[PDB]
Amino acid sequence: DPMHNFTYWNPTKLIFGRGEVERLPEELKSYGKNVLLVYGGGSIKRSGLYDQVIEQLNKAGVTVHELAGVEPNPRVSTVNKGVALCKEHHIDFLLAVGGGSVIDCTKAIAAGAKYDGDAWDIVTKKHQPKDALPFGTVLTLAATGSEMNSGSVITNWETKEKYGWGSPLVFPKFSILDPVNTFTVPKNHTIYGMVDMMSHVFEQYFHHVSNTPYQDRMCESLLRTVIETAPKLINDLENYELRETILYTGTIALNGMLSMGARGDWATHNIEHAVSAVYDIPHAGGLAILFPNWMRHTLSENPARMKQLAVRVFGVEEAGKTDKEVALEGIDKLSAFWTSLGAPNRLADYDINDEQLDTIADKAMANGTFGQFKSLNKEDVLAILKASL
Amino acid sequence: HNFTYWNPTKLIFGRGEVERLPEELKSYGKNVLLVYGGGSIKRSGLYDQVIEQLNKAGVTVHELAGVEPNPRVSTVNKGVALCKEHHIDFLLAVGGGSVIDCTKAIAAGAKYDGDAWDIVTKKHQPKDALPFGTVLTLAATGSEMNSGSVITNWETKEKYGWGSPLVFPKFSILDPVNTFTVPKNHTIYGMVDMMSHVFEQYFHHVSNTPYQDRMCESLLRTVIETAPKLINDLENYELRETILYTGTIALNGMLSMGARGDWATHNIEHAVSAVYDIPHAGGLAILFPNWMRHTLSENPARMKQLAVRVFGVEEAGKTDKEVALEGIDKLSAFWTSLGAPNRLADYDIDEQLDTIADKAMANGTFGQFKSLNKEDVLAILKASL
Ligand code: NI
Ligand code: NI
Repeated sequence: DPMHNFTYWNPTKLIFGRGEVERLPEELKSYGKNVLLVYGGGSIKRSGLYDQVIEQLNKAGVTVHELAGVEPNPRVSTVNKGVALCKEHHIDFLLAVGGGSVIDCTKAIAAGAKYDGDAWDIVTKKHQPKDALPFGTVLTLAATGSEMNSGSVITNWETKEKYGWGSPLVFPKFSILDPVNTFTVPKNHTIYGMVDMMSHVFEQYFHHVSNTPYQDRMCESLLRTVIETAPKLINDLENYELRETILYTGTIALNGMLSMGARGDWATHNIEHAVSAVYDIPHAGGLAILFPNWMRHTLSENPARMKQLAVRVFGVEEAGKTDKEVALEGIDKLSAFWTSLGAPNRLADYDINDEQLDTIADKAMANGTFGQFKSLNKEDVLAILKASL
Repeated sequence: HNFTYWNPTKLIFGRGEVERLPEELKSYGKNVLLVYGGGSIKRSGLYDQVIEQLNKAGVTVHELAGVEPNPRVSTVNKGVALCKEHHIDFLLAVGGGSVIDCTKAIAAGAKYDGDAWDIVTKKHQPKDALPFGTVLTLAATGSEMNSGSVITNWETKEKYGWGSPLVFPKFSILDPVNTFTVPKNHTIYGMVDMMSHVFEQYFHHVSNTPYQDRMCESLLRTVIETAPKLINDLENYELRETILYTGTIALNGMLSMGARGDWATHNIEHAVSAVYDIPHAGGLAILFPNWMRHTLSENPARMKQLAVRVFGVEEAGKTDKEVALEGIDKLSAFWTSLGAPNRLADYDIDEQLDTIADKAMANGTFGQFKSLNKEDVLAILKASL
């Protein structure tokens, strides 16, 4: 079957290399002088990046106001605070300095700053953005690829909901990616980032078989590179080369260069979002737990996709085995690989038992059946949740 | 390595997507210059489809026909004049890489009060350009999604590449059906070209590029799997689709992030085609294996990795140089198996090797994997006789 008709468009300027925070003045010159600096819980102050950014913004002659304390799984209360700061200070441009939570929050602020309503209306697709403030990023954690896409995931902590939204208007104008700026990412979140970029590859790879041989190999190649790099990096967290490789693969994993011509599945991500909506756990910690059990649950729909991963990525020999046997062996080896890094493999790792599984499944089903490789209903989610206990 | 990646082109891919022209043209002006080549788009029926879409879009169409393979700068200057004559707002390139590259030179030339050859020779750096889009009819160059252009001066016998951030296509429409009528020889050439572009980006000394290496090796493997089937089934949608898709990725910059390509074989090829006007990738098939052999000693590990990962060479009991040389033979055998030439004699080409070497050396020493001088290119040309 022909690949799906597609449109690829990604206008983000990706700036990569050591010391490239010094590109900020040149990149800021064409935009207005009122800048909102958005950042998280303080790791950029301890790494020294905060003072470097402040120095560059001073050099750029801009008036700086700040939104500090964006939380992991950024909250819409934080977004609305940022929108208010944009209104209060008549902000022209936003600079996101942090991880995916900071970038995702900044996208929601940029769109929320052109909308006279609750920013949660944008997250829930009640209002489709027609304008947005421009923004850029300095990335401090390799994981989500948000530095080079137009998507954003926001939590409503009052309603215990976590949803992804997107807009062609909230691509970053530029993103500055220096491996040195990820050196202080702790081991646990270094592991999470690698789980996340691998999971993004899986999401884009699990589609019905069609004429995507080069896309398949780009996906398999990214997985092999991360698998080769991850054990070395976790034991050598200040290694420039190892951080560089993972920073690079994190961007390609979700900038759209892998998803041309094929609809991703994204069901495991939606289930994970429901778990993090209730318990606030790290996104990719939930992915490491859930993805292998989604793969087991959906295998009968077509074992051929997982079989190809099992053979090309996970070293399974297929001689004398059915496709289902090969695929199941591969899923075990994926789960073993993540566990060998120290990633969690059961919900009990986050002190999550079965008390709220019905609530979590309901939240996953809030928009009806979902998934493109297999359509999932409440019984399916529930089965995947129970297997992940 | 430090790098900057930026590519704002909207890539529109799929069957029947020429019908996207009205929506994509809506935000631009109504004076469109349609640029195309020697008439193959009329023989395919594509010309009439485009005219129908431009009529649907309500635009005033003027035409520049007859852009030649290895587009000549005289055609560019005529195109600039047509832009001034008819107050053109937007250019639509409908053809191959020659047509798109010519259209890029017209788009920039239309904002410069002088000969566009100044732009090709980098005497004038474009400060503005007209916007343009493309409908691609041949899978080869990747010009549909980059900011580069290669223009020939047929009076001086020169062929040079130039570029500008201002001449990315606004959009490019890629329908595999529009490559169905590409004849066997140019189908072969396109696949040789895209593989060569991968080789150019792969032969560098930048240390830490493991994923780029695999993206390159993956593209080569995909083309190798597809090419023998396609040359015997030229109207197969699936096979044309794969080659159209890999052709764009091979030179849209998605493979060269963090690594400066070598590009020496291309510069030597450009000198050959400047004198003899042969197909770009016909020269590449002849030259590239001998460039690979000539530069092997600089670092046998690069070609060795290609030999093992792409060309199925078993390394047990062999030196890196032995593995690499086996890989080069298999690359050359593969291209020959498609019908690509393997010697300069295939194009009735040693009387003009000194001239070709001079033109290749016109900008001094070149090459990133190995720095080449006149003696080097002369040796590669002779090995290619
Ligand atoms: Ni994710
Ligand atoms: Ni080429």
